[PDB]
Amino acid sequence: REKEQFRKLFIGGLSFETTEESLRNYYEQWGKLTDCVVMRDPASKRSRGFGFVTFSSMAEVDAAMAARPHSIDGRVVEPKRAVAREESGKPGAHVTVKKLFVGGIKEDTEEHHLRDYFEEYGKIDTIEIITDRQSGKKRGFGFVTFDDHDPVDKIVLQKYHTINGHNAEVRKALSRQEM
Amino acid sequence: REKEQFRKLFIGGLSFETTEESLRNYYEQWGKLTDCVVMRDPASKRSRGFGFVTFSSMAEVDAAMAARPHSIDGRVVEPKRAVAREESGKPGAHVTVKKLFVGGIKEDTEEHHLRDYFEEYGKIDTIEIITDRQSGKKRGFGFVTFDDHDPVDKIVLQKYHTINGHNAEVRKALSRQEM
DNA sequence: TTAGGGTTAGGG
DNA sequence: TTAGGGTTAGGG
Repeated sequence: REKEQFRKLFIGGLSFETTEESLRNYYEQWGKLTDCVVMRDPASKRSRGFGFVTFSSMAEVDAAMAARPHSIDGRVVEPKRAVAREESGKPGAHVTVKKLFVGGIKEDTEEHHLRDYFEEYGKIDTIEIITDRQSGKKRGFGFVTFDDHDPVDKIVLQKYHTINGHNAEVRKALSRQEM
Repeated sequence: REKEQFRKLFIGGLSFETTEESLRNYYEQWGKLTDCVVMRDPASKRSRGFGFVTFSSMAEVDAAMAARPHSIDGRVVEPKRAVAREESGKPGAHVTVKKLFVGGIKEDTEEHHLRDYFEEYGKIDTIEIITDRQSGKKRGFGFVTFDDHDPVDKIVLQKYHTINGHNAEVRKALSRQEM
């Protein structure tokens, strides 16, 4: 079994009335939780408006995310795969995006190669293989845009992927302003 | 005089036809350049669509920025105070925003203290001193929003500022998702 | 060398 | 202790 970090969801935008009890009761519909916490101001004990749930298996996490949208105590919340504390301070660590950078694919990787690899993770809206506008050559990287952020979030938990005969690398796609 | 880094403008969105010669001819309207470069791909020599100019003094940089918008070889460009290479990899290093975070101002700093200190850098739109919503207590930081990004860019070239008798710290303002 | 995009972070 | 905002990044 994977360690808890890979079975854990960040639950954003909680109603300030939601409690560990009501958060647990909601996410238990997809399986047993090994942890559940609503984060609170230590001084006032007021809710900070988010928390975490940790399922007993990866399959349970996926089932919960497959059943979005989630409404708890009368507010629609935003569950996300938990980004590890060690990523704090990295550009884009907590940005939610639908686009993935793929590097290391050299000059023989075409759009369909990326599609064949990534389509099992989720619905793909577009793929871009970057080329040099003057030489025409492939530049050895591309982007995959999904219809939802969750495939990106899951994919980037594994940095290195074997694609089209290459040791490729994935990164969450960041705009110029974010990089 | 100041080091070149503080006399330097990043010029974003260049026409791909702009050359060092045409970039220089444009910016020399405001003073003599000690440096001018159009950045290119090392393999193909295609323009990357940006460059730098460095003026002989800080006053000349200010004069150029006071004369925006700038159009060069038929394209409107975006000049920006240059962000040092050493900032690469920090969240928000290259963000362009009108809003400034001000920390370290404790519980006795009011809007007018920030207005009095910052108004010399440019036109101020709004000032917010942040308080705890329930208690009303000042939380020791605030935000200054200007009508343009350039005052922010200039201000954050100096991290530490004395404000209302405090050692304060300034940061470009980021959304929570970017931190 | 593996950060685009007509979206804009560094050569010498 | 110095990251807001009904704006959502961690305590045990």
